[PDB]
Amino acid sequence: TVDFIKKQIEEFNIGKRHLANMMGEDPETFTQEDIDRAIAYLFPSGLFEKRARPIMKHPEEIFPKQRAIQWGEDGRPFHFLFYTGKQSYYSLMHDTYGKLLDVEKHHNQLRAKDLLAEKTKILKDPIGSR
Amino acid sequence: GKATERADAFRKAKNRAVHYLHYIERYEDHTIYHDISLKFKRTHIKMKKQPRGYGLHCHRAIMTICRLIGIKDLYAKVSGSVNMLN
Amino acid sequence: SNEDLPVPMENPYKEPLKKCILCEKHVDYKNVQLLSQFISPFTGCIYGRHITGLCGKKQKEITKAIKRAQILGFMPVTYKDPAYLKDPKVCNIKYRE
Amino acid sequence: VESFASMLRHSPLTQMGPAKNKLVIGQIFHIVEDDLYIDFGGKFHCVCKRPEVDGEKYQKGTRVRLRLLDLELTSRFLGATTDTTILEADAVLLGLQES
Amino acid sequence: NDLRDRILSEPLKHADFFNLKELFSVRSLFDARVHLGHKAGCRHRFMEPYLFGSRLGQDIIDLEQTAAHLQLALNFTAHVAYREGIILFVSRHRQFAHLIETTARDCGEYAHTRYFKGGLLTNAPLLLGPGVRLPDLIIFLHTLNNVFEPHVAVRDAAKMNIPTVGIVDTNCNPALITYPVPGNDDSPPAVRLFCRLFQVAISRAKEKRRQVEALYRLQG
Amino acid sequence: AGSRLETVGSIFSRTRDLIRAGVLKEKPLWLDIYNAFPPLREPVFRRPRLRYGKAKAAVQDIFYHEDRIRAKFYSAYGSGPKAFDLFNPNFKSTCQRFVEKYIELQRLGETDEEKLFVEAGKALLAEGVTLRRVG
RNA sequence: UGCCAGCCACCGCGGUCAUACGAUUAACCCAAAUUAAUAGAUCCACGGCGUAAAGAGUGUUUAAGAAAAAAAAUCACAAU
Ligand SMILES: [Mg+2]
Ligand SMILES: [Mg+2]
Ligand SMILES: [Mg+2]
Ligand SMILES: [Mg+2]
Ligand SMILES: [Mg+2]
Ligand SMILES: [Mg+2]
Ligand SMILES: [Mg+2]
Ligand SMILES: [Mg+2]
Ligand SMILES: [Mg+2]
Ligand SMILES: [Mg+2]
Ligand SMILES: [Zn+2]
Repeated sequence: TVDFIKKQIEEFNIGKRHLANMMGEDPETFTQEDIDRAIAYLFPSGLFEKRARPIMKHPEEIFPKQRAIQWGEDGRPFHFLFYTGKQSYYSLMHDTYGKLLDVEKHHNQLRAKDLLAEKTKILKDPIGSR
Repeated sequence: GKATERADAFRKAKNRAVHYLHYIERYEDHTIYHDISLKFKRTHIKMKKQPRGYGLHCHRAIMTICRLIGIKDLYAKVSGSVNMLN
Repeated sequence: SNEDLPVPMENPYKEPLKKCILCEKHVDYKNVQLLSQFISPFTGCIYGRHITGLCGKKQKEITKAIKRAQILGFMPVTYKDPAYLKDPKVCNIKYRE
Repeated sequence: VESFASMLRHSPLTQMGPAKNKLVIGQIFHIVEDDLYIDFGGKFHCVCKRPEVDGEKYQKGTRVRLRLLDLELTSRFLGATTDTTILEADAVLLGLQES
Repeated sequence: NDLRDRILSEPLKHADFFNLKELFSVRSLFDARVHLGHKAGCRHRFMEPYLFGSRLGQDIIDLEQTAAHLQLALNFTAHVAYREGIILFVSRHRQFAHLIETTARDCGEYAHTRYFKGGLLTNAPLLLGPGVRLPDLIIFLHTLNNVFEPHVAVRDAAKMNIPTVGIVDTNCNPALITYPVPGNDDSPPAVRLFCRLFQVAISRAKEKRRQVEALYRLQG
Repeated sequence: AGSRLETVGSIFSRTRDLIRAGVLKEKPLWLDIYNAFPPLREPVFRRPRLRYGKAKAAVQDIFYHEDRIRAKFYSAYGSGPKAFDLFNPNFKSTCQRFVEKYIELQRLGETDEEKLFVEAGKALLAEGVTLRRVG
């Protein structure tokens, strides 16, 4: 569906140019804020659900995000955790555990050398971190 | 293959039978190498090697199975249970 | 041709078998002091194997000796003799907690 | 070419024999808040508790002395075809490489 | 096309094509506690021929047969990598999962050390993607899972006709493993030794494949 | 497609017979490797039946003549003062020194067990190790 | 017609709802023969006996049968 999105990009661009021409504003200065107002004025659909109103955005915004091509033309998958079901989540967990082990080794070396230069940054109450 | 509809059950059985295939050693592509006396769960099968001129004098289902396999000459007898799956 | 192969010999590390407290001893029906150590001071029940810790022969022999002594007139049945009450504790049962 | 039986006969584990009440030297490879994973080196790694004396001196890689009790904790139960391995070993802490 | 079959046929005509004998020895396996297995009560019935004896309850694996199986296992693993095969290191053990993931990343092969989903290898066209390529080799570092039961992947590889090279302990079942190697999977030195051997075998196979391709380019 | 049958036989057989019959028109890359270097045991399914009756496993225990001296050493002195080091491949223990003394004493033409034991115990003092007898 | 008339070797069918009742058409198999009934040939176990029929409440012994390679007899505790 890559070519479909590629064609939708060109159609969105030409439609934005035509919308700017028919609205009378500069297409170079034409933005999504102007697009929303132009759509609302040209197609005044009165509905309580905002997602039911007509919308014209970029294809990457309208169409949902797509999973990348997991394997090459030879059939070999790219990521080494492809056969684990959730390659992204498992890679994130593996990276987190590797960083935890690296931090543990570095802290062990610092304690052996009697060096304590780190501080406690976990408490983020005044910032409001979740 | 088991399904609510007969056509769906047929399609599922056809699609799932290919994944489970046996290879049968057929002597001269017409009979079996030796007589086989087997006792399953409750079905006893006795199959004897037969010459060229004795073609598929077996049960009505064993004959169809052997015809699909490629066996042209065989004699078989089933005693005990007559359950189709067993 | 290898001289370092294991030899099918007996196990040298075989620990001795555990013995009952009366292993290789003589149990009698006249030693009321000995017989009272296996009975409850308050009730007089004969303690079982899980309380005494005796191997298969001595438990039955002690039970038979106690039953014989209780009827021959040497040991009371309802209670343990206060004279033998101060004997060392051999059972593994604790009442007061 | 040395043979497997020849090297096994001279292996330190063969010389140790039974694993009951034997003094061994282990090295700690993992640290928890209160539990120390000590690898005495035989097959598995034992888990001990940090003592009250010189508790801070126990770090990763520290060598300690142990009195090994069992090499591997396995036992049988009702209806169990095989044993229930604990994937650990039983040992106690005495000192930390007194030398 | 005529020169392509020669590249594939070259390694099949030699026994020790990648020179894997120098990678290990009997003493190298002995130093890694490979010969040590579980107790006698945990011994599987099919592990009797793969045992040297019992040393006070603990069974001992015969390193002679261990190395005899390991040579063939490493040669098979190297040939699969040389022939551009997908190798998946499947192992369910919560102690060296990070080490397995790192070894697989260094090898450039694929790994699975997490929970194994039900229809992963069987229902591949629904679990992985529309059309996927099944792994050409499955390598087991721990045959048993956390429930002390045979893994799903060892049965699925046999069901889908995928060769399996597996380190089998005294309580493992080598019946369905194509290339079983009797050893210890609970010793950190043993698992590191096996990870390094399977790393160097794949690295040598890929480097020699690249050299053979470079020579093929100069051939014409 | 293939054969998903497990208990019938081995994967090599189930891949070879399929191509022989002509169902599998593509030869797997690992089939040639299997043919070139077959394993010691064919990967056929075997059901782990339980062993009943008087039948017992063929595995035999590991014991040497050195154990008969090690048990005697451990009965009297127990664990040696020098702790065992499993990391060192060439580690020699206190009981290893005792058995090395015992074999030489046996070679010296001594047959009495007391002579082979007390002489080694006193000779260890020449090397200078401390023996703690357990009473 | 509508649990009525009725049909059947077993299952079973008859609802103003019948490819099973009666009639018509059509179709199938035999054939100077076609059906019904009664006789026959064949058909039960060289199989089982925990839950479907089956280990008889127990021991000894007569008749009878196999002795096919070798071993053994007898010890705490509530037989009578
Ligand atoms: Mg294991
Ligand atoms: Mg009629
Ligand atoms: Mg009608
Ligand atoms: Mg009819
Ligand atoms: Mg009619
Ligand atoms: Mg006539
Ligand atoms: Mg019958
Ligand atoms: Mg009955
Ligand atoms: Mg009876
Ligand atoms: Mg009766
Ligand atoms: Zn006793």
